[PDB]
Amino acid sequence: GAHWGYSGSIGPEHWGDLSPEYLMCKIGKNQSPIDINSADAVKACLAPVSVYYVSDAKYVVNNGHTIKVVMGGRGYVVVDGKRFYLKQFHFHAPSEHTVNGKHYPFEAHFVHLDKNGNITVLGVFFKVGKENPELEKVWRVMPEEPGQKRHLTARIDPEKLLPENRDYYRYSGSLTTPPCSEGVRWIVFKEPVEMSREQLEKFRKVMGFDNNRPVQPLNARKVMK
Amino acid sequence: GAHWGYSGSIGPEHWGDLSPEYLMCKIGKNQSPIDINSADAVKACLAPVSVYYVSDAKYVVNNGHTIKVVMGGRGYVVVDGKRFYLKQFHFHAPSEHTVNGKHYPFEAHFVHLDKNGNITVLGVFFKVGKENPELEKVWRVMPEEPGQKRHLTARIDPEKLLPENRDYYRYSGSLTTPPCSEGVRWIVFKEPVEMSREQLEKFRKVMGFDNNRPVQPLNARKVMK
Amino acid sequence: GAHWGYSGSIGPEHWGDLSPEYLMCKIGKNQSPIDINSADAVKACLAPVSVYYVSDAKYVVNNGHTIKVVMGGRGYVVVDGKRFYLKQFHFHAPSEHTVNGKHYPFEAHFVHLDKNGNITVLGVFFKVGKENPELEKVWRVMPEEPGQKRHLTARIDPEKLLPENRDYYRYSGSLTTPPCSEGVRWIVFKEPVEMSREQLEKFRKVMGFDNNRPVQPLNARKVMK
Amino acid sequence: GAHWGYSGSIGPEHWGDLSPEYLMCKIGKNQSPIDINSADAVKACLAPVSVYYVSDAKYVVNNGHTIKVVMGGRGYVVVDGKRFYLKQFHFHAPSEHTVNGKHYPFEAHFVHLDKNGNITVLGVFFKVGKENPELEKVWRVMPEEPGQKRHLTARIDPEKLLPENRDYYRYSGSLTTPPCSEGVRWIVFKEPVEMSREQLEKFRKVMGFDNNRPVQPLNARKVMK
Ligand SMILES: [Cl-]
Ligand SMILES: [Cl-]
Ligand SMILES: [Cl-]
Ligand SMILES: [Cl-]
Ligand SMILES: [Zn+2]
Ligand SMILES: [Zn+2]
Ligand SMILES: [Zn+2]
Ligand SMILES: [Zn+2]
Repeated sequence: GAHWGYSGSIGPEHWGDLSPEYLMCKIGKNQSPIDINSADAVKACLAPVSVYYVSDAKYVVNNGHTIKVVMGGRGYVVVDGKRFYLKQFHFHAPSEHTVNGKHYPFEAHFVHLDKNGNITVLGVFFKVGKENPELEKVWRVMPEEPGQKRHLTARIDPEKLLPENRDYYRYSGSLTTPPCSEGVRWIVFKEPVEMSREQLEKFRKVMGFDNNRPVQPLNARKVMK
Repeated sequence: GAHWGYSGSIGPEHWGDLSPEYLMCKIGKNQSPIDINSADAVKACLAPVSVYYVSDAKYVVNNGHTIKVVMGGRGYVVVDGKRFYLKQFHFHAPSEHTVNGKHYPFEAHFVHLDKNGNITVLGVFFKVGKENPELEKVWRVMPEEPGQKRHLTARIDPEKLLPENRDYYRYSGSLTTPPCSEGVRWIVFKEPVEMSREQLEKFRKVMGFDNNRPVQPLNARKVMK
Repeated sequence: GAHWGYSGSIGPEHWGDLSPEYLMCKIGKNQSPIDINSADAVKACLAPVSVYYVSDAKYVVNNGHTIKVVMGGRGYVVVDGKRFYLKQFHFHAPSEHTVNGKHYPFEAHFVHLDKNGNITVLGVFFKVGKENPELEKVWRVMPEEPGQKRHLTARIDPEKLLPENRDYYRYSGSLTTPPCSEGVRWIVFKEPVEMSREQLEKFRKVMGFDNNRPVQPLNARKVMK
Repeated sequence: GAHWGYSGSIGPEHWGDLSPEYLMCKIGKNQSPIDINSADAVKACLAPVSVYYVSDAKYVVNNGHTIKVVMGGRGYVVVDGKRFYLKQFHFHAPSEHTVNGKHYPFEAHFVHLDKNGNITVLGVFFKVGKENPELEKVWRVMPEEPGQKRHLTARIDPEKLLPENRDYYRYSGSLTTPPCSEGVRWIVFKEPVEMSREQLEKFRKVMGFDNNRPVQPLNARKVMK
């Protein structure tokens, strides 16, 4: 595609103009992320989302837009009675989703594809508190420059990054980075996980800028809770 | 825009190719109508949709695609705490939405726009049974040829066309005719209304072809029930 | 206990004074049956009630109060993660429970006890329609005298008496006959099943009288739907 | 009635035998308080409980069992479309209700009666934190002897003791003190409010003992959340 970023002429408000592939960024009515609030959410009988992850990390990469751990694709979650395989997880500071108009300092996205290429993203909010042992396995080898990949020595257990309480918000949205494709199932856990001040600072300094897309209009959607 | 229809080179499967304005018909992942079934629906605490219609019909038109009653825009429903004003209502045979993979013989759409142009459509299924007195007010002056408009003499009470039980399915979808714009709130009443064999036959003969868009993939969406 | 019936000083309105063990039947605040209506019901995320019945019927008995099929106690239903074993099932005409104040012609009750003696009743409504083959297995050998037991010449499959759709109403209730004991789990299925008019007529004649207790005050309860 | 307390032959475990009017306190199947946990709670479309209190406090009383503020009965809450009038409110340390088996340091009860004598209690949990100004209005004039009543020198606004978020748990329950009467509507608010450690300490010292009844068997009930 074409070069995109978070500020200036290539920032989020301009993404739809940068490449024909990115049209959804501007024409889409079901875009992500969103604000999750009292007026837009509705109590619903949402199925438990069961997690069956494995330790098949390949590497960690700094791609200039995030820090991402690329997985082998063997582990999966179950959504809508189907297996969605974990391909990668990556991070944003501050959070992309907001709750009652407020950001969390950090948000992790676990990106899954089913047999037919349909996408489900699990979102986990982080608050500052105790050091996160699982996050540290990745952080201790975080690539400091864009384009760098590092082989991970410790075994990665992505399940340990999820909250203990697995209650979630669900809505139909989009990828939050170009091409901002729609038909994406979002599963955003209600309970935040903790990370240390130091862990958050390390990520923010390595990135050097906020890498969150602004929240998008809910339009016709309800968020299920 | 450009000429579209329900068969041949201008049929629904081709709409997205007929005009630049119609791109959503083919790129959209949140399209209407849909099948409403057990696997795609979820029990939700949906707000009552209150109806405050008035008798401000202007005329009935056969536009070659449907029979439509154009309203003045004074009456409204309340959805998401906002007034959506009734602009027009019109009809499809067989139904556009299906339930458990099955059509109803007929479906009415009541099209509403809020202050900012956002669209809400209320859908009402009809089954064959007793003659519908309210429908007859329109049917007795139904324009038989495309492009014809008739002034309505009887006072139209669109509320009398809704089911007595106002429980509904809700989802985020699209217009079912070009340009198939998304961000449309759908409110599809669960209980069907009755019309006579004769009323259904009259509509179908005047139209001369089935004017339903095929059901579209649910993709990331849940239907709320 | 004591003695009881459906008319006069032994009818439902009097049961409560006929014994100190027939107490709850006046001091009780959680009695059955009830009217199930819009005002008293709340949409709730009710777990599916799974049914695992076996053909262990022992005998069919006319005990003067109903026509009853006594089971071996091996089949069971799962409610609140616990197994409740089918001890017996029996019949009422007209229905004991009402929906929106209206009776069904006929109601079947399936009575279950867990390991610790706790009771669950499943209720099934019947409407007049096509002859019920499973019911006919019992009808063709229906006993006619208070105290008379008869042997079943056919294999009884009680699950075949249940509706195909297993959605249900639930509340904390009572036995509908003295000692009108409380703490009964009630699972009343929404979809009625069909029996012949001839089938209904036979039960009503053999019974000779209406064997349904009038509906009881809901009090502090909600019905879950 | 009779006589009761929180230790020995007058403690909660014995109340049930101390009078024939203290009966339900052993034969009852619907008692309070209860543990509110994942297994016993079901997501449900609960109506908002609207609160319309007025400042009609008459006196604060130490009746040996609690510290109680008696109200004129003019303020009310709306439950099931009916008005339930605030007669009195009072306090427990530690909390009577538990959430997932864990006590809060403190619980407030607000006791309401409708026109026909039916009871609703609203429950509010307190955690240790910043000093509670509304609570302090009552504390600064707290009476210290069983039977002692004192006059309030400040205007009492009981609604200021409620959490800002009014989401709640609901069940069909009992009084938590003899005659432990059933058919009580329980509305227990989810969000706790803050009091000072000094505030908690005073109540605990003035009381001298734990005045919370142990949690009771859920039986056939579900808690709605
Ligand atoms: Cl779901
Ligand atoms: Cl809603
Ligand atoms: Cl349940
Ligand atoms: Cl409610
Ligand atoms: Zn992301
Ligand atoms: Zn239409
Ligand atoms: Zn029965
Ligand atoms: Zn209390």
